[PDB]
Amino acid sequence: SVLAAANPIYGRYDDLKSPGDNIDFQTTILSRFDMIFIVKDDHNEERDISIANHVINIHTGNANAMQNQQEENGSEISIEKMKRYITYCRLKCAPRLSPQAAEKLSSNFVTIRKQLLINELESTERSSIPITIRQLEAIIRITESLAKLELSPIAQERHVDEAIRLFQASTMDAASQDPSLSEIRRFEQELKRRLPIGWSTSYQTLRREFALDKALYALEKHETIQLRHQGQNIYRSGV
Amino acid sequence: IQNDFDLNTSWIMNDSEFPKINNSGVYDNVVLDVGVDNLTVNTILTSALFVHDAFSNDALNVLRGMLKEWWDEALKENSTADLLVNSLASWVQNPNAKLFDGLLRYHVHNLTKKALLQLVNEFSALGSTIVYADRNQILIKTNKYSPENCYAYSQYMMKAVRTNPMFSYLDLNIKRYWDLLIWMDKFNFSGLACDYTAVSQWQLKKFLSPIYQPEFEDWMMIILDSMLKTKQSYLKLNSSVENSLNGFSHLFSKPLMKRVKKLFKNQQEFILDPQYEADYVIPVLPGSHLNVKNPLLELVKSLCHVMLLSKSTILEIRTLRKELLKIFELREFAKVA
Amino acid sequence: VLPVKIQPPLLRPLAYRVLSRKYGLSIKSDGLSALAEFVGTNIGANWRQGPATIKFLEQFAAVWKQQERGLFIDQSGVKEVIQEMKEREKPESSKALDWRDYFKVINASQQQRFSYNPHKMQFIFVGGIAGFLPDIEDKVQMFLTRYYLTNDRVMRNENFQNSMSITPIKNLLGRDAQNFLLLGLLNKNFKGNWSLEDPSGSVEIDISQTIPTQGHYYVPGCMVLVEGIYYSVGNKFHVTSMTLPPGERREITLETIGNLDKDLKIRLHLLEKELTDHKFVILGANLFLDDLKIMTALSKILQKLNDDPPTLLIWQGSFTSVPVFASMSSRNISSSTQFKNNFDALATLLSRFDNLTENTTMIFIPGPNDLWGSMVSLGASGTLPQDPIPSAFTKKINKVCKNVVWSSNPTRIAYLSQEIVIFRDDLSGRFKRHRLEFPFQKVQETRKLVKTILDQGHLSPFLDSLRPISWDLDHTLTLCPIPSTMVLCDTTSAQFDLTYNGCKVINPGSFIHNRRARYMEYVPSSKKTIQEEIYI
Amino acid sequence: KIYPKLHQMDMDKVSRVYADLRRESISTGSFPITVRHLESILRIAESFAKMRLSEFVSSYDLDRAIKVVVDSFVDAQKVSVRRQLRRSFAIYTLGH
Repeated sequence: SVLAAANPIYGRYDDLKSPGDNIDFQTTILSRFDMIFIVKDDHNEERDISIANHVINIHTGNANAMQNQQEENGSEISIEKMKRYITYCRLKCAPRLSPQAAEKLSSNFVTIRKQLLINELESTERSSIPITIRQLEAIIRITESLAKLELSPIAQERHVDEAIRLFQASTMDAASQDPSLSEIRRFEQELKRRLPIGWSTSYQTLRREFALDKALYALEKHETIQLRHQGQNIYRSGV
Repeated sequence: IQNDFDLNTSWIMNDSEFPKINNSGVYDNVVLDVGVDNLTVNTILTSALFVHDAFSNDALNVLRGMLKEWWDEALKENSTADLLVNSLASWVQNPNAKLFDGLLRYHVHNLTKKALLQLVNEFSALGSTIVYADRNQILIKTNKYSPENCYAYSQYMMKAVRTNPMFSYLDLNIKRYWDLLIWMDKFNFSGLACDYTAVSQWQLKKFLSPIYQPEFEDWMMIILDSMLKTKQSYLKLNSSVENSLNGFSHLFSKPLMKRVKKLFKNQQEFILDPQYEADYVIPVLPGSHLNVKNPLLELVKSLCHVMLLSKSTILEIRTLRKELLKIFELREFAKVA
Repeated sequence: VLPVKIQPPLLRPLAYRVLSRKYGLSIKSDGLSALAEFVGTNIGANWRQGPATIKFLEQFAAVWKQQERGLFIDQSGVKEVIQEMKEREKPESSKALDWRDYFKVINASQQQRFSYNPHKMQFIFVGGIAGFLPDIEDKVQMFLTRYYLTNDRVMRNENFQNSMSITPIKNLLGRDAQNFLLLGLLNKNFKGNWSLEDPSGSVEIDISQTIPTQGHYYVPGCMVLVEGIYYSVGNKFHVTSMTLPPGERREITLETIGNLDKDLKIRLHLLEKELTDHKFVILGANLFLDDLKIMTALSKILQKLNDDPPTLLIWQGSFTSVPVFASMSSRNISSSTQFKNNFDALATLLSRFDNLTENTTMIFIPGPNDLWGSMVSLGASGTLPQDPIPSAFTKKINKVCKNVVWSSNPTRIAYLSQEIVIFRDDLSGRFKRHRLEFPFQKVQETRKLVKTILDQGHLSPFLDSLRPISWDLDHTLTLCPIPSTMVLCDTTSAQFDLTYNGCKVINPGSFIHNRRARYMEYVPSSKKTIQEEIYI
Repeated sequence: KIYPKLHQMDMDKVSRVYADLRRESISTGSFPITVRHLESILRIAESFAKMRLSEFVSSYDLDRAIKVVVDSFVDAQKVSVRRQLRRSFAIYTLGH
């Protein structure tokens, strides 16, 4: 198994640039990897305080006590024990999918490929992160590993649901990164002038007015509108 | 359709929280306690100057025309006309009304919100920052340092506001003049009021142990007097990054530190001994949500906070706070501090 | 029968000899003292109590099934059960069985949390000031649990009766023109077109050229059984025929749940025959106490009932003419205290009848214009699991009587082995308003309403945006056992009494229809109802 | 022959400094402030403690490291925002 750590060009991700510009790896090499994690520096104050307080505890000797206490509490496993457990699981269990699990995996692979197709059609450019049959086998392998760690001879739908969640959190997240313009500007101007600052309009009405309408999501980023009633109501948040 | 639950209608019904613009700090400039009135009436009158959440425009126009009629009548001698204008201001939000509409009340609320925001922007453009605005009063920080040069500027400001058609029916009267003001909230403020009267309305004092409440009250007067003396000295010498207050802490820093040391020794002597627990007790108030272990530390925290309100003197007050916290053997950036 | 006091030290040898050796029960010191007290009181010289201890332990092992019998609750419970079994055999008691110990009313806040494990299990789930606040996962699973219950009902009825399978909506993606049978929750997409929601996903449906079963109300939020051909050209499901899921008989659900003991069933069956003459009186809806005419009519009704008081006198919702809300006024409008004055006036017209208000449980059901529910909704259909009328407004009424219960709007009655559900709501009006049209008399509409409610298996098969529901208190609305008797109170539907799938549905209707103070009488023993119209 | 330890310290001050550094790095800045720059404060404090041959990092040896790090961050910013950044960070270098 290959666990490879890389770095996008320019060091930082630079989400202003296209997702294909940050990653210099070819599609062929990127297709082998089952899960392609793209982590980012959130620069969130509440998370930064937590990270700082954790790192300081690491430095000021507090780790040698806290980790030992957690391990003896039973919420952790020492390296010498996890290594033996991993060897035992690998030499004892090789789970195979149940038919209900296989139906879920197929119906999810179709959804994933449809989403990739619509993203490619919208962007009119092949996605840098590929989704192929090798990724269906990747989800199969993740499901079987999740079942294996429990020594379950057959992989239920719980493992399929968790494997699907893991794939969505890693490779779909990597592939979903996004950077016409005249239509976006027209939509923003017309809804700013028509829909007042303090009121709300329903989305079916905006559809009648008319697309994918990513302009509404962009405005939601700018905190000028807000979809509240389960997406059925578009409310001008006050900007 | 009015008898079944609707998410949008429910939201517009149970949403009346009015935004408040509140800036906390020490304002050596003269600030005016402008009290707005007839906002709703002026708003509906000047509102003339797809959306499923909005009230009918034609019904609102009917209301505007009727309010205009009553208004002009009351302007000429008309007793019932004014009675009805005030009553409409109050009824719009009355469920007992025989024509009450949730959409109409929400529309009026949004119009009032936006009118108040426009008034704040107009005052800002005139050259006076806003420190409070709550639909009943607005406090503006006039840049005129000299309290003598206040009446003409204030009258010019009111006339300029009245010039705008949107606020023509909006009547404003200045209630108080603050030569100095230490503003934290509506209920936590102090300063010099007209330049000779002084008020100390600090709701923080109610959350201190009864022994230290007089100490806080006295030290607030001391701090205010020191600020006044420093402002007077700066004005005499001459006649935000840096204002008239830059060394007001130096006047009372040493007496405050000595008093805090004495109070700490007295507490250490009498904190555990009975017959003194009637003094070292944290009062219980409706807003009480904090567990206090060192009431003197709470007193010094409150004093250091009201001193840190000023933006110009942040550093010289942080040094004083560090020196004060050294007495309790507490770090400057400790969570408890 | 000779009283005697026997100390635990001397009883300890024999006690253990049987409880521990024979069956394996550990007896504590306090429990031993309590058992010694019981034996001394109900027998003298403490010699021939061996059968008593044997009966105690066998009942304990048959019902309680644990150890440490000396808990002051296990011992008392087993002694009581011995008492009732001796009573039905016809010592400590040799009287007749009383239905009061087997009659109870369950509020919406005191039922058993029953969440269905999706594969096959109906699990049981069972802390401060804000201990009643539901969690977010409760809102997440509120519709999932309902879907699982409906899916189990379909998997038990449809396949064994009709044998197309149910394909989850996620399985329709790659298939191009095949025929599928979907069980999904009908709803409107944010894009404004109808769709079906399933735990596996959702799909838009082309409702044109559809032939629906005319014997049902179809509204958004109700779970339907559509059938059609999927099309991948636009990802739409061209429905051909859509119908509500088939209902189930109550007895069928009981063996699946397997909830009753044999002795309790025998006793309940016995008192079913013994208690032949019990009458339940269901008053009309909208008892507007503010109205003087209704107040006078209620006096005549109460006088008529005073001659022969019934077992239960159920009072329906909206006790005041106008919705209660915070009123800004200096008069006695005071919508809170005026409610108190109305209930005090009811106390005057209710305490005057000594024969009534005695040996008669008086259950009160709130309505759309009651306190603590009309504060925010302003008399609309707000949160469904309405809390009971606040006790602060029931001082005089509760003081006058001795058995008065203030219960939730969807309350449950456990009078016998049968269950009775009372529900005050204008279901017909909402059903007619929100029924969706198909582009393709009065008794028929009542049958449609009852069939829709029972086939759905839910008291309110409506979306969360049309009838908000407390997330944890949703099982109080689910008709999983399909109770035998349901009081589907209403004000916009004609008075009716219909039976369907083993369930008796009765709607007393409005209190005042044209000029008569209508009310309903129910006889549980004969399962027969009769209306009693009284002229004003 | 010296390995100072960080026993006596105010982790709250270092955490606040790191949070402020990141907040001012993301907006109006280009110097990357990662967790490495949080550990740099501790390493520089340990070096300062080594200079005095001390076996425990004092509060002065931590305030000096914080001052060094914030100064190196500030002085690399554009002249337009340098004054504002220095004013914002002045509250951590109190005393010098």
